[PDB]
Amino acid sequence: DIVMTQTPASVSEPVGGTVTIKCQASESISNWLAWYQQKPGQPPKLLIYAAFTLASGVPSRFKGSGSGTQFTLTINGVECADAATYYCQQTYSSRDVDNVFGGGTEVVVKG
Amino acid sequence: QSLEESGGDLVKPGASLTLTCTASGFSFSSGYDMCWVRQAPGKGLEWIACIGTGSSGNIYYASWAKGRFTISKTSSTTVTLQMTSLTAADTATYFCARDDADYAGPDYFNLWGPGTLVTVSS
Amino acid sequence: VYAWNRKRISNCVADYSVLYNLAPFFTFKCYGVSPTKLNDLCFTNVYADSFVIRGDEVRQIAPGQTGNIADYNYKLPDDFTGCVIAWNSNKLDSKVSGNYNYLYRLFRKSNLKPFERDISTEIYQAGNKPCNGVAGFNCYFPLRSYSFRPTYGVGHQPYRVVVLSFELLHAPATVCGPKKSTNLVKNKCVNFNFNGLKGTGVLTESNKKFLPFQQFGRDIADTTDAVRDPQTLEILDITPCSFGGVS
Amino acid sequence: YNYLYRLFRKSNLKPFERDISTEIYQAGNKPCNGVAGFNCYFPLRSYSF
Amino acid sequence: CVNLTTRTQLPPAYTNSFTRGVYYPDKVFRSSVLHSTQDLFLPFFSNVTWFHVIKRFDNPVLPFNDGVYFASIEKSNIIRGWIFGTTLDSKTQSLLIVNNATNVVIKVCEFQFCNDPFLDMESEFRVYSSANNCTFEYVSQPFLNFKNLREFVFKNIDGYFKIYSKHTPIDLPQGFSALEPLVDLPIGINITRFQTLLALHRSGWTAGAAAYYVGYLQPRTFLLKYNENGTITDAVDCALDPLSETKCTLKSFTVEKGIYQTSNFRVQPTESIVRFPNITNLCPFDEVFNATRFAS
Ligand SMILES: *[C@@H]1O[C@H](CO)[C@@H](O)[C@H](O)[C@H]1NC(C)=O
Ligand SMILES: *[C@@H]1O[C@H](CO)[C@@H](O)[C@H](O)[C@H]1NC(C)=O
Ligand SMILES: *[C@@H]1O[C@H](CO)[C@@H](O)[C@H](O)[C@H]1NC(C)=O
Ligand SMILES: *[C@@H]1O[C@H](CO)[C@@H](O)[C@H](O)[C@H]1NC(C)=O
Repeated sequence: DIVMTQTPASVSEPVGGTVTIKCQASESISNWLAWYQQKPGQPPKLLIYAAFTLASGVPSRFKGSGSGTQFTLTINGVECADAATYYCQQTYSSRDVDNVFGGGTEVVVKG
Repeated sequence: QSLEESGGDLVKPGASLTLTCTASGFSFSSGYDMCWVRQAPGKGLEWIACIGTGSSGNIYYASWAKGRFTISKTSSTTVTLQMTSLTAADTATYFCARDDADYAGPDYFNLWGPGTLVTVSS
Repeated sequence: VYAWNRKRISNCVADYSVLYNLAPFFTFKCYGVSPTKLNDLCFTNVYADSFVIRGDEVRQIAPGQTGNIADYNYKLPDDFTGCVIAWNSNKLDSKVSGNYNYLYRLFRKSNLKPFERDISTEIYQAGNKPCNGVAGFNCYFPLRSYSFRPTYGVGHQPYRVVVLSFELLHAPATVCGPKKSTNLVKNKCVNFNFNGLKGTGVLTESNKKFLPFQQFGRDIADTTDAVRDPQTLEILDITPCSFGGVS
Repeated sequence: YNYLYRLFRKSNLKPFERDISTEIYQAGNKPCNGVAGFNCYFPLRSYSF
Repeated sequence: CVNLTTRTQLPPAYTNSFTRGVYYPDKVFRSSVLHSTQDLFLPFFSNVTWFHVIKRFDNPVLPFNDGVYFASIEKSNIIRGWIFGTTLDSKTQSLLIVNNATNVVIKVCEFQFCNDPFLDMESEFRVYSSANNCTFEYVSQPFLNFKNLREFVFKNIDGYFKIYSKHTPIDLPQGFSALEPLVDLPIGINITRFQTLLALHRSGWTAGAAAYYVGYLQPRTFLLKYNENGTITDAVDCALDPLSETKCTLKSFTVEKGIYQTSNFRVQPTESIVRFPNITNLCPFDEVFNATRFAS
């Protein structure tokens, strides 16, 4: 029922630069959304659950903005170690859904 | 806690395999949910099917995983996934997602297991 | 409640008898229409608004009511038409760890206009020095998270509230209610009423073959003499019952 | 606070009828059984001028 | 969206309406009786706009007025659908009807129409670019030597979109054929303009021999004759010529020899003459406003 897209597919900002990834849903999912980041050869970990609350063990730079249909993750700073792929999950209605997870968006940090 | 996977090996097309997710240090409680996900070698994550660890299993399936896959709980710390008629595109890396809320579906996943790789060849 | 969902209902018949098993322990106190006669009623516009608020905050969903939910989360217009439904959901929206996933707007520059939604996550400035992205003193996050406490009374428990707004034109109607039907009786003097067409006569089999779009049947006297049954597509003759003067 | 008006009643009064009953109003599913808890309210309310 | 620059500019062709533009006004049943009704009807023997398509590419945007009569001499089903709206962009919600190879597509949505909407074996649909806020959708059975005559009447009263259709095998031929009411749409948007939709064969692109006619409805009074079956067979315009007016007054199709009174002749005034005196009672506002010093 709910189809979710993640854009842009590829991003590249300087180490002191800022990059933002927005997650859009076909219809409104209110507050139900999560952010996941995986390193190569490693399962992803939860970053921003409920689209605003920060996770445990994660730097404060990870955050969340927007609600309803459009959700944006703003990166205030990278340190050449956060270059990975970010996914967003709908976690709202999974009765008949092809995939709760959103599209892939890898981050490239040019140090 | 760990959710190390099992049952991953080379499989012929149009066959069946048994992947086992085993919990360590905890049992499959009713108040908290478990789910199953897999990751293709080249693209992002996907959800296929999973069941709740409660008294009444609220089993939930994906659109593209409607009937090919079968998941059931065999013990309090052992859950298995069965798929049949495996095709060339079914190769991926399978993970055992651990949910945090029992809202009849995959909610926020706080813990994942190391995962297993399942591939197809002839 | 701050990011309340909005739903459109139209082109369908509304059955209100189902809303006892799906929503037990519900309160149907509402405004603008008699709750009982909603079954035989037609609505042209229907809006559905659903969210979760605390038990002490359920009273705030009323026209002309002020409060935390009203001013900053969901404001109702003074001339609100439509009804609200609220039922307890402790068995569903309560967690042993805590229902921390529901958030509401707590700090806001001004009271919300009726039927408005605010999803802003900017840091609220309650002092003189600008926050500049810092959430310290005099700079609080506008959204707080519900901490439902089922141990206390119903006022500290998750309440699921569904707000329905109508307009009641009952002329270009797209949402109405059932009216049921009775089995057909023929060849006798009968009080009939077909889709609001009340009349008295003898209902007999009709030989006429009027077209599929064609519904009624008129006569020279400009009165309905032929009718097609809505339940079953059949042709009936309406003939006034036998009469005459007595001398 | 000495003036009271009925707030809860099963059905509308017929013309020229007086209702003096003080029976507790059952506004929910569970019977009140004399308790004034949730969905169990006193039918008469007092004026607050 | 592909811009078409192969259009040949030409003034529109014209032809007589003859005896077309009749539809059943209601869903009631009358047989072997004459009834007179007042409704938006196409005037008899009017001059309608004729477009010819072949390298003739006629895809203009015509005003809707109070109603539109659509007819088209067709073979191989060149005409596909119609586009309805006011601004013909995403600013205002518009309407779309297309009868593709499988079904008919009914959608009302804030479309963003291509500048040159058309269709292209047919598997290339380029008639719009986006749809923003959709309200109603519907899918039903497909509607469908010159051998096909299709008549369509589109109306918009009380937020309802009425469509009347008739399929006939055969310029406009002489005859009579009433139009049944096909589908009613409870949409409730106002329509001021429209544009038809065509299909183009690609080999450049080749357009077959077909044409379509556009008529405009007007509020008139008609007298209609129902046969014993229950269908309309003949109708008489009540304001065309004095002879037909006499038939309408007598409520009969044959008028016996004699003299009859029909109506009144009145000369309509066309100017307004207001006469009032040379008002010269100017109030002392000059002293009040233009005073150099005002009071405290
Ligand atoms: C209406 O319902 C009756 C009984 O359920 C059925 O016999 C009849 O066929 C229905 N009408 C149509 C048009 O199918
Ligand atoms: C349309 O036909 C009428 C005759 O009914 C004629 O007077 C008029 O000139 C025609 N229109 C054009 C554009 O020639
Ligand atoms: C009808 O639609 C037109 C669109 O041009 C609009 O200008 C007008 O206000 C509408 N009328 C009503 C009563 O909404
Ligand atoms: C309909 O009318 C025609 C004459 O116009 C007649 O031949 C035919 O029998 C009629 N239909 C029926 C069913 O009798």
